Amino acid sequence: YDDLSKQAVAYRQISLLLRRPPGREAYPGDVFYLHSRLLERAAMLSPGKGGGSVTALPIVETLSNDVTAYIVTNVISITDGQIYLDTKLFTGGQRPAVNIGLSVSRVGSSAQNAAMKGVAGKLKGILAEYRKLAADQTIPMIRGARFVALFNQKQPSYFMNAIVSLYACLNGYLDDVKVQYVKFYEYLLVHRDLGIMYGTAKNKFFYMYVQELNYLIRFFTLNSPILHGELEEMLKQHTHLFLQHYQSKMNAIKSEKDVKALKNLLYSCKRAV
Amino acid sequence: YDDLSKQAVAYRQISLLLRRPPGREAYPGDVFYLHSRLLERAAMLSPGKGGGSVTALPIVETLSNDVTAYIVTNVISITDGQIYLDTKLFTGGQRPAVNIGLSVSRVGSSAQNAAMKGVAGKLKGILAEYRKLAADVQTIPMIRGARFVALFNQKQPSYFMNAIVSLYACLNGYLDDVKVQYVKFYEYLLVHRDLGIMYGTAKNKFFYMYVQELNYLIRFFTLNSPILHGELEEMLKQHTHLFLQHYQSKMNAIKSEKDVKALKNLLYSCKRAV
Amino acid sequence: GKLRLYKEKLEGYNRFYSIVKTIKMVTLAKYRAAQGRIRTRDFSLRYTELAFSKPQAAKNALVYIPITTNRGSCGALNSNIVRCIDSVVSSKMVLMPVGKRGIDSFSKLYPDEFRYGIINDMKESMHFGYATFVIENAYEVSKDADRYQVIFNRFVSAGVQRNAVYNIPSYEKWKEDLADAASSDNQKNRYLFANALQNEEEQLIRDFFDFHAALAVLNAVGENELSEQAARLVAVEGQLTNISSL
Amino acid sequence: HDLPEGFEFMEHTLRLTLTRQDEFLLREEPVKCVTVTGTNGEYGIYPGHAYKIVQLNPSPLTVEYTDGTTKKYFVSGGFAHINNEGSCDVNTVECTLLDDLDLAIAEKELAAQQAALGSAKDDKAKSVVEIRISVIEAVIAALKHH
Amino acid sequence: SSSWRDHGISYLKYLNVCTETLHSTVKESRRAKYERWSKPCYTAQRPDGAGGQETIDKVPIHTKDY
Amino acid sequence: VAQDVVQMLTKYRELQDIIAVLGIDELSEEDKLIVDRARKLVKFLSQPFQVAEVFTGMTGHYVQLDDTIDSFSGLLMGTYDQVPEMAFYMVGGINSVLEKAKKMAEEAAELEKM
Amino acid sequence: VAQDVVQMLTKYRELQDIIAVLGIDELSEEDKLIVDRARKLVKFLSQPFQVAEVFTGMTGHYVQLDDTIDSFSGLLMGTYDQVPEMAFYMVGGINSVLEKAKKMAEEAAELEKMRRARVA
Amino acid sequence: VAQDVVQMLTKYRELQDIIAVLGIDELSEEDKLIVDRARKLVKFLSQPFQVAEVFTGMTGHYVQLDDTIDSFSGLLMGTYDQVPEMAFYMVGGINSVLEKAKKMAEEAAELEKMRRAR
Repeated sequence: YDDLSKQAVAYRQISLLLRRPPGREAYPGDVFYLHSRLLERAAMLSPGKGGGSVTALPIVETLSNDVTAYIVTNVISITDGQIYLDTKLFTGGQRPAVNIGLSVSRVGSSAQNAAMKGVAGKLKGILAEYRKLAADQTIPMIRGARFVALFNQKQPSYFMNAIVSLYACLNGYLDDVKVQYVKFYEYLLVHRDLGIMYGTAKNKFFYMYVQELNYLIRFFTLNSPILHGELEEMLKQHTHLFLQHYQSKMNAIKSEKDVKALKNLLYSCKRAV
Repeated sequence: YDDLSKQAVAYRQISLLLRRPPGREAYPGDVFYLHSRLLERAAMLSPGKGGGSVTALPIVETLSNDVTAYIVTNVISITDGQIYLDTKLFTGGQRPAVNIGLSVSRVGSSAQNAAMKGVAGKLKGILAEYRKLAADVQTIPMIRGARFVALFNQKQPSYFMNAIVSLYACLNGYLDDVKVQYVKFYEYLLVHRDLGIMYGTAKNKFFYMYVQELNYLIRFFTLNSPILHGELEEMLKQHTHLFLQHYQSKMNAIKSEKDVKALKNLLYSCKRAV
Repeated sequence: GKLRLYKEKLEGYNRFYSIVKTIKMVTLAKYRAAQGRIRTRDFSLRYTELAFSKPQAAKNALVYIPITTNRGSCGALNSNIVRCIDSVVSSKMVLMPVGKRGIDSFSKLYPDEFRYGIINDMKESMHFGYATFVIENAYEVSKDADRYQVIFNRFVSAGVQRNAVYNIPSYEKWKEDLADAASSDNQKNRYLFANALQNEEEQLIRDFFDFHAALAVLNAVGENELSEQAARLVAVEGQLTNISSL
Repeated sequence: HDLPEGFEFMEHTLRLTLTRQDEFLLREEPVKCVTVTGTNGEYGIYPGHAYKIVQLNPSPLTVEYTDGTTKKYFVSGGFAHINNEGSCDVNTVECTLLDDLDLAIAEKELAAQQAALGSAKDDKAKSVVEIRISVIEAVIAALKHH
Repeated sequence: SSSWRDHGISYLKYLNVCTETLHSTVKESRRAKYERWSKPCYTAQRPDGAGGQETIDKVPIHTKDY
Repeated sequence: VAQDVVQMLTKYRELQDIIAVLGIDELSEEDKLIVDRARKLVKFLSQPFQVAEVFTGMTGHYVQLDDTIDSFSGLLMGTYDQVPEMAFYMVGGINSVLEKAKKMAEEAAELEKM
Repeated sequence: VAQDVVQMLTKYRELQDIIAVLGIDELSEEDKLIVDRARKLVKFLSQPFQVAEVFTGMTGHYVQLDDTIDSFSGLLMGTYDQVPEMAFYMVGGINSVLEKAKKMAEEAAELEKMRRARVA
Repeated sequence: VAQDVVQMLTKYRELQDIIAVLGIDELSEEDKLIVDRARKLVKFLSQPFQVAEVFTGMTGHYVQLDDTIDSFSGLLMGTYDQVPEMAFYMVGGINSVLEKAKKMAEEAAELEKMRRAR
């Protein structure tokens, strides 16, 4: 629903024009009831009635980051948490500008995939310590900063391409890699592949070009005897070759028309995950 | 009246339900008049009509220390000053949590007893200098001022004799050598017990703390008076010297488990009984 | 909602003013103690000038001893000394700053040249012992050198903190300049000074060097302390006016 | 453009300038004589045309003004810088007035440090204690009689 | 035993021992004023690891360590 | 014991405004020790709930009334000053604090050796 | 280039609240260089309009899209760090900035020579 | 005259902040004389009220407009520099100031003669 703010204004017009008594911010008494009966019809049915679902993504516009408005506060109290988009994070660089501290999912853990639950449980511990230590370099400080660089993206990522690039940062494959070159590291992981490029490949099944592994990962997870050893090869080959062959250029290139060429390369890497 | 805030809400319900035009915070026009005619009936009558009285203690709840609310601001403008109770002082330790800077009595001096007026006139000068110097090296005002703050903590109300003597001690500086944490233990041993009579250096002819009937003699003559001045200053000199020598000597000693805890539980119970 | 938060914002600034006013008033007491000096001063380092006063203007280790503040909020003072270090910076260079800000700032900006730094908690006054501790650490791990420069903050006026320096050449280079001054019409200001000094024995000439070097440092740190409290007075009273305008 | 050195802001019968740490006790005060002690005995400084540097031991000064009055000090160390013109600058580290020192506390402190000499750490640390006694003996001596 | 010069210890350390002795002989009434021009209250150090200063320990600081 | 937790936390909120303005090093010797205890009091007040195993990712803790009073009493005394701060975060009683502190000592010993 | 101007100005508004509380000298070494550039970005965003010749008292400036992108790009790189701040205030593209900076250098040279004339 | 009182009191509040920081001796020669006059201006602005005889314990003073302007004018000129400060405190008009200053001179002469003996 894009968006419930403009629905409420339309309902207020109807109510006021028909002489319904207005209350807070000139809205009628039942403007809460308007959004409540809408959003409650969205649900997850039982096994006894098919097990179908209607997931709801209501959008609600706030004026200058003011959550205390009547229509905004109503919809927050109905929904199962929110995804808050901060204006300062948008202009700052982070896109999508998801304020993780303000945002929340009330049924998060049970909703996730078995593979996604493995990596994400640790990320809450790392970003909690990173945010605290940023206010007041540890391993959490290094790895925490790379997650923030990885969260920037224009178009949506495929489940395989996302979880592997997060798993790399979790176990600490992007520690020696600098913060500005994380998107170039992630691009070369997904579309290209360095093991098959140079020479030192020799993986029997696990590669990134094979998109069909997506559904095997969802079943077994990355932390599992089937895929763990094969995955950690792929990442070891990718890091060592990226640090040796690709990251060596950045110590070199300190001239006009090469620093600009480095920028235009890295800026385009933010878009494609 | 506990409390006028909930009375106003009840009167607002009545007024709104009967279509009386509402104004500020939805209250009717005459919500000031409601509390005004109530509180003005409380008064001190003349000698010509018995000289009787009705003293009023209206309570008014504030929301997050906001005095700018309509019902709170109305009652302040009617009453003869207030006793402000701060939330930070309550949680901080001071109970009752009386914010002396915010609080005020518009007819204070004339209302007090002759004895209580003597000690209290000085306390305003000491606490004024203590509060200023606390914001901005210990002076005499800084020492004696801090002891008053420790003395003001109490659960149940103090008797007039037991209060004024413990304040008079702090005024003339009998609790200067006594530390701040042991003021309630010093005050407890003054009121209920007595160290001079506790086999030795007593020899007072009349003035003791066990004799509660002296209360009304103090109210007549005051402490600063030729009848009681010399006799009182003996009682306090005996109490301080013996407390510092025999009772406060333990604090240099007690640095062990099951004695430090025993000292705490003793001192915490002394906050309750004045 | 808005009535409560704007009050709590205002209550925040009230606590801010009170705490910053405590720094203001405490530094006045230190400034009153510190100004017990301006009436004296200067005449103590009369013959220190004849030893070390260079006219103007890198082969074997140039030591630098910049005298910085402990805690910040002094203003254009630590930044002023950083500009002097950034302006000179030769190939042969080594830094031994004095103050917690110097330790923190020079360690990150110059990891190659920075050896270590000295800290004084400002509990007692700036004394000879502190100045000897500076001079003796200036050649300990840093060892011998061509000269030991001492960048510091001169205090001429309450508003004007001047940025000044003392140059201490090494004893081998110093004795050669002294010998020139003793037996030539060149120098002139120290013709009979060098003759009177060189007539005395060799330990006396070496102890004269050590003494006036520590005395030159003693002035620098004490002058910096006076500049420190004055500049902080202007910055803190500037902070108060910023808090009051908010 | 370049840094002005620290000496640029300082400006400038006998007339001495007796200082301590970084502050004068006397500033170019007219005087008949002053009597230091160090290295080559007690060379009394008088009006002259000599120019001479004199290192100081732990010893007293005695500032005798032209009129007759006397003001005695006690020094820890430093130098005495005599000029061609009738003036010197006695730059000390510490220059206490011979009055601020105590006879009873000094003799008590002598007895204390002699005990430390016997049970010293080593021959390096024991020499430092002898410096401390060498001052105390000179402190007590300057008080008594002279 | 005797020679402070021959067991290391520069002229400047001797002066500090001489002043600190001269301050310890000051009268009871006015010793606080003189002790603040001598009493050691400084150290030399550098930051290493993460907010953990080393403390160098080379120039003695205190009188008895000379 | 309960009043001392409320008293200490009230002092801590006043000290928190001073550290923001001046600094952590500017505080007194006794006040620094109050901050170390008060920081641990705020952390020890947290508790992993048994219904919230999905959220916290850790098993729940039913803390007994006798355990609650004794553990907080000892923290106010200063018996657990040498115990680290993050040991107190998201645990039950004192046995779970000392258990987590043992795990922190062992893992810190391994990472230091490597 | 346009995003970097928006990013830099977002950092600058956060730093502007710190300078008001603490002070200009309290900021870090890298953050001071961001302020010097960001202050120039705010000044360079100003422009004398051709209709507003009566108000500004200066001729207008039509700034080309290629000029706008290149001049702002170089300012973010730090190619114009040595260029003074008031050169960027109320001008068009980079040629007018360097023209005003030349006029500022010449007028500052003349006023300095006036105070250098007297000696002793 | 009225503007000069307001001007002098404005300078005095600025000088009061300097004395707290630096000291009374640190001020200039002319600024010391401004403080002596400004301190007297603050004291001379006080007045014992006729209704408040019970409170003050002294008789009231109706000060005429011509008296008010002339007395304050002379104080700004510096005609009453040798007059002591506490003479100006709680009086009305220049005749009462000089009357109290005469009483202060006589009582100070007596107390000084007592200590020039014991």
